[PDB]
Amino acid sequence: SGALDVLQMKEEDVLKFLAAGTHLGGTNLDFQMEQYIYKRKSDGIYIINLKRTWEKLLLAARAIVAIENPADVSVISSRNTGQRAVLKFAAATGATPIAGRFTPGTFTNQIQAAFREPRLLVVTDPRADHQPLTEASYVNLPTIALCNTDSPLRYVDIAIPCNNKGAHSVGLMWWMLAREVLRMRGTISREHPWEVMPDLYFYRDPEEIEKEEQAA
Amino acid sequence: MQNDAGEFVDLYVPRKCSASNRIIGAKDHASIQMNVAEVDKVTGRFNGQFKTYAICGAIRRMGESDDSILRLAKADGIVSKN
Amino acid sequence: TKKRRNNGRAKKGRGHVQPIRCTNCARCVPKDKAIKKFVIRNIVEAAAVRDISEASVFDAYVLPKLYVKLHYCVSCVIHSKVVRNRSREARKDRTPPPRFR
Amino acid sequence: GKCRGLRTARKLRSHRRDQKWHDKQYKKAHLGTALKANPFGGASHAKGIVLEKVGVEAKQPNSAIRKCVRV
Amino acid sequence: GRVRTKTVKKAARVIIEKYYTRLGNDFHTNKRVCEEIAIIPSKKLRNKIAGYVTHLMKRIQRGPVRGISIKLQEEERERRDNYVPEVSALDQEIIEVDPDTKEMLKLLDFGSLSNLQVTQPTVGMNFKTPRG
Amino acid sequence: PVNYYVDTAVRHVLLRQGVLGIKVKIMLPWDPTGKIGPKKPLPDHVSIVEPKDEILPTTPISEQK
Amino acid sequence: VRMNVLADALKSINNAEKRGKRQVLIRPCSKVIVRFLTVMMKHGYIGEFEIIDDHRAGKIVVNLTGRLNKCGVISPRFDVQLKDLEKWQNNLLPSRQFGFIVLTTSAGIMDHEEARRKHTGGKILGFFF
Amino acid sequence: RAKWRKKRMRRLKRKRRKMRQRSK
Amino acid sequence: EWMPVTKLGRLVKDMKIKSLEEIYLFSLPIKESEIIDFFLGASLKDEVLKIMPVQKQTRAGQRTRFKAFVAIGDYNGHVGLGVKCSKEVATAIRGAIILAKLSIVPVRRGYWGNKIGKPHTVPCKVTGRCGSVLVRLIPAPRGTGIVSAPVPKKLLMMAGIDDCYTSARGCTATLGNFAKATFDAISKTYSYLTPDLWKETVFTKSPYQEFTDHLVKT
RNA sequence: UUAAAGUUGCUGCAGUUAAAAAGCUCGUAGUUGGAUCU
RNA sequence: CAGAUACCGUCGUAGUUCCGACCAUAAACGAUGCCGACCGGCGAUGCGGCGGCGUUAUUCCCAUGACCCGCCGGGCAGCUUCCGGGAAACCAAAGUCUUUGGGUUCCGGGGGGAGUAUGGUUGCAAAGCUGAAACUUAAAGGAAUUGACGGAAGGGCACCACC
Ligand SMILES: [Mg+2]
Ligand SMILES: [Mg+2]
Ligand SMILES: [Mg+2]
Ligand SMILES: [Mg+2]
Ligand SMILES: [Mg+2]
Ligand SMILES: [Mg+2]
Ligand SMILES: [Mg+2]
Ligand SMILES: [Mg+2]
Ligand SMILES: [Mg+2]
Ligand SMILES: [Mg+2]
Ligand SMILES: [Mg+2]
Ligand SMILES: [Mg+2]
Ligand SMILES: [Mg+2]
Ligand SMILES: [Mg+2]
Ligand SMILES: [Mg+2]
Ligand SMILES: [Mg+2]
Ligand SMILES: [Mg+2]
Ligand SMILES: [Mg+2]
Ligand SMILES: [Mg+2]
Ligand SMILES: [Mg+2]
Ligand SMILES: [Mg+2]
Ligand SMILES: [Mg+2]
Ligand SMILES: [Mg+2]
Ligand SMILES: [Mg+2]
Ligand SMILES: [Mg+2]
Ligand SMILES: [Mg+2]
Ligand SMILES: [Mg+2]
Ligand SMILES: [Mg+2]
Ligand SMILES: [Zn+2]
Repeated sequence: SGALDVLQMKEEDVLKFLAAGTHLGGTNLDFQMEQYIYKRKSDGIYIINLKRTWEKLLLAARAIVAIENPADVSVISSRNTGQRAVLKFAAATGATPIAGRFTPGTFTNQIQAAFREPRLLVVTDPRADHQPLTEASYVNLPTIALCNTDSPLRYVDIAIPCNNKGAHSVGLMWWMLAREVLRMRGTISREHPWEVMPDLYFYRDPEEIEKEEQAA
Repeated sequence: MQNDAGEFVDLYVPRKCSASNRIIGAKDHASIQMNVAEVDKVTGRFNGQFKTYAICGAIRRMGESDDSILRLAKADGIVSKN
Repeated sequence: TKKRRNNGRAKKGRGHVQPIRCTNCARCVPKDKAIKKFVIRNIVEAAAVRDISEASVFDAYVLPKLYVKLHYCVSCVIHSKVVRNRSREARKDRTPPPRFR
Repeated sequence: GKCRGLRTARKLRSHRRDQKWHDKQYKKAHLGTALKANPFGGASHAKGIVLEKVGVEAKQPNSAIRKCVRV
Repeated sequence: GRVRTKTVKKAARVIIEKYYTRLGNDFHTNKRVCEEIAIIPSKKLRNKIAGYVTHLMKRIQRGPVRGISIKLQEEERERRDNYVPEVSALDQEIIEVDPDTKEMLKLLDFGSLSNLQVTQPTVGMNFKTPRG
Repeated sequence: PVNYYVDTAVRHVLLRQGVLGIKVKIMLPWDPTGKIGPKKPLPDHVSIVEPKDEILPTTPISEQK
Repeated sequence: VRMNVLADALKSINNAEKRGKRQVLIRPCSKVIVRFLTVMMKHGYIGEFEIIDDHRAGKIVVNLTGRLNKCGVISPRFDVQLKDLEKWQNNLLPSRQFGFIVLTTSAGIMDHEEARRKHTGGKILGFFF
Repeated sequence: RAKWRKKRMRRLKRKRRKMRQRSK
Repeated sequence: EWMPVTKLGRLVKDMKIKSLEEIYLFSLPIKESEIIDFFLGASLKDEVLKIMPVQKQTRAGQRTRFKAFVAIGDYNGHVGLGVKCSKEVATAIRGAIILAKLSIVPVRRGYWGNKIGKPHTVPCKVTGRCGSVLVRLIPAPRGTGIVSAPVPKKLLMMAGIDDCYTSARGCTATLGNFAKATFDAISKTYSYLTPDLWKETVFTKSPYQEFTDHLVKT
């Protein structure tokens, strides 16, 4: 944010967080992350500071936008809570996803059919997937991450401080990132609430597939 | 650099890290040149303008590439006070 | 070449430790290095349980258990296979094996 | 480490020369048992008389007789 | 023991990946599909590869297969995935929150939000696991 | 396959020191006979013909000829 | 114990430099440490610094530019003749082009360069580049 | 082995110390 | 014929990158020998420094191979060092030339004294350090040629370092480490921060960010 | 005999496992010694 | 057991024990001198201190103790890390070293000969401290790597192994 009244975070957005609970992180706290913390309540849950979170969102947005070809943004999610979210994001924004298995040697090996040279790297969790991150250390990729109250910031460039654990929290952050880069590029609008519902970016689980298919 | 006559004799003039001021190496592949975009203060849309940073491979391992990106942004007013 | 950082014995910041005689050998070993093993079992074993249970003059008499602390000098263990050697890296893990299912 | 004060001088110099004795070379030259035991007494050459001719077995990995003189 | 060679599974992978529209869940259907689509010697090779093209299709209609990428099943998984309940799960008339969270919002001047409900802090402190 | 796919030759050179026997194994490549390239392919080898590009249909069209 | 505070000061800043830190707290401080830092500062190798005055001995907080590779001290202080100077720098400094030997002299604390000008000798303190 | 040859050395030394006595 | 497989490749073959310095500026990984080759030149020559047999041991006997050390310089701007292992010494050599070509580094040169003419020596004194060899290069007045052992003298000749005072301490016999160290030294000459370089950097559009359109076309 | 020898090392080497830190502490000479005064 | 003046067993002297004198050496080891400065995290633990809801010693007030959540200073350690080193094993010191200097003490200079000869000196003696040389020799050694082997541990197979 530029301190601007336009980009300044509105209430309806806040409520989305508070429901999805992105302001609740783990009991362990990395010293790199202490900057983004607010205070630790009893029951050892650290409370992430939301203005800070917002600003990081916008920052990573500007970083993504700066890039000309939108296919030069790679987006990666190792674990299952990220998969769907990343795909949708990529579709909305026109970036190249990798969900499921990352293959070591994807960035550094020109013989592979997987090979790609992305200008930027967006990543769901630093802890879960080190692999793409360390490759980005051989090829010069700036890097974004969704960082819990505990994450190594090793080789991340610009980190976003949220709960990356629970489905609802991840979904939200992605959808908000998307809503942001899109409101930025000049597509969509700052007035109209986006057609696309955040609920779309969530993680299924098989239990809910069963519930909703056997409700019909 | 310059001989007595004033010519620049050099192959190239290397870029120094924006955070820590070290010289970014000819072959250092952990280096970053990061582009951050500028909005239009009325609209919130994209200008075509951007402010650029560099960070060497040292500071990336230390993880404090992040901290430095951040306070660089504050010094450029791309990040709000607080 | 130094094999273990802790040198096999648990002694830290004290000079010398009271030595104990091995269970199996009688070989002398400092109390820190000694491979220790605690044993709780029942006096009578598997089958004779069900057998003796019938011959009681008491109803619901629960068998006493036998409690013994063993020490095994480094050699004797490896022979008894209470302890077996493991790889350079997997050496480092001091977490006790999973007898808990 | 070494002692680096100013007024340290002699402690340096003194100490050096002791360790200088521990050097096999210099010891040989400046002790003087070396020259005593040397059959030449420090000369390049020596003139001598022939006592007898002597074959001398070569050392192990190769077989020969070396033709020597006892002078 | 009956287990497919590298040849069998690699071949059925590439055959499926290129020709996914032409294959069907019947054995002899895709058997005659592969007598055409690819060039294979003998028989026992042919038959096996086709069997695996089939087997792999019965696994495809279940969902994503690890080995193959088709734009058709990318599109059917673009249908399947896209879903949304009539209302969001992010909409609740009352969302419960801890006093301190309320403080952090009060820094951002949001202490005026209506939907909130302040819930009682938990009195004991034990978040930790009893070491041993 | 090794029968029609490769050619082996064994010989004896006769010299002051003795005889040196020798073996030379040569393998031929595949397909149509140029006096080389035995026609029938390895039972392992699987060749896949790339899909001939097909026009994606737009709206139904009937053409009488 | 602590002797030669100058040494301990410059060790500290040289380390905070390799670490790539922005500021340093060096303590204690001296009317010598201060004039050394000042001579360093005029050429820019360092930046501006601020003396926390405590009723005992100083602390000095130094602002840092990445421009300082090595900062060092030579213990003991040797008496450096004018004629010697050359040898000294040719031993110490990375090049004729840049870097400095700092000495105290009857005139004041300064650079080998400036003393050459003033035609004075003195004692060596340290050097930087 | 070292310990033992240190031993054989002290046996030898002691015997020398006999075979020359200060009466010799 | 050369078919570029990377983003950096296409930009080169399509002449969108004028000189090599646009690469070095952004410290891009150079993954293709033909980049280096197309860029220079007949200007490149190369040495076989050493061919050493290495042996491995199997139940069967010793299975031998070969390590080739090739030093490819362009006299005056650039050197490279490469090391390759193979069963066949020929293969090993041309492989090592590929490897060396892949690693090419620019060599800064400073004046010794009053700056007149073109830079003939090392800017300030540098230390390459490899595995117990410590090579150290020091400024030298014009005309002194290179004072060193034969091995680092090869590299430094090929760099276009005309005059140098070399010190080397360590176990200097072992060739890999001697060469790799002296190479380190002439690497670190563009990482050394002198007062010359103190001007703040004006940045430049990265090749990637600049040509991205013409990239999308191919 | 000098360089090579940074293999006598003030510049300038070493001392966990290669040669090597005293069992341990007290201790006189010896070396070394915090800030502060135009 | 071929032999066993050795491992194994039954005995058993000196010794092992206490007091009183000597002896001064141990893989006396962290195989890492001592004082000092600076340089990443992370949880633990021992001692003192300081703060903090809430439990308990029964029901309310203060002390006090036990647990609990932190903070500070010394400790014994640990995990972790492209801090940096290192020949490497490894070391948050074995780091801040050719970009070489905080103070200081002991001490090494290829392997043997040898911690022997001799003299001096201490002891009651066993020995301790101090300590050469002639000669002799191209290596002796340190880490790691593939092998081969083990009377070392685990898996694995085979009706030319068994059930
Ligand atoms: Mg061993
Ligand atoms: Mg103690
Ligand atoms: Mg002891
Ligand atoms: Mg040398
Ligand atoms: Mg040698
Ligand atoms: Mg000499
Ligand atoms: Mg010299
Ligand atoms: Mg030496
Ligand atoms: Mg030893
Ligand atoms: Mg030793
Ligand atoms: Mg000691
Ligand atoms: Mg005194
Ligand atoms: Mg003073
Ligand atoms: Mg008997
Ligand atoms: Mg007995
Ligand atoms: Mg008895
Ligand atoms: Mg006594
Ligand atoms: Mg001793
Ligand atoms: Mg010792
Ligand atoms: Mg001492
Ligand atoms: Mg306490
Ligand atoms: Mg209290
Ligand atoms: Mg503590
Ligand atoms: Mg030194
Ligand atoms: Mg010797
Ligand atoms: Mg002695
Ligand atoms: Mg005597
Ligand atoms: Mg060994
Ligand atoms: Zn035992």
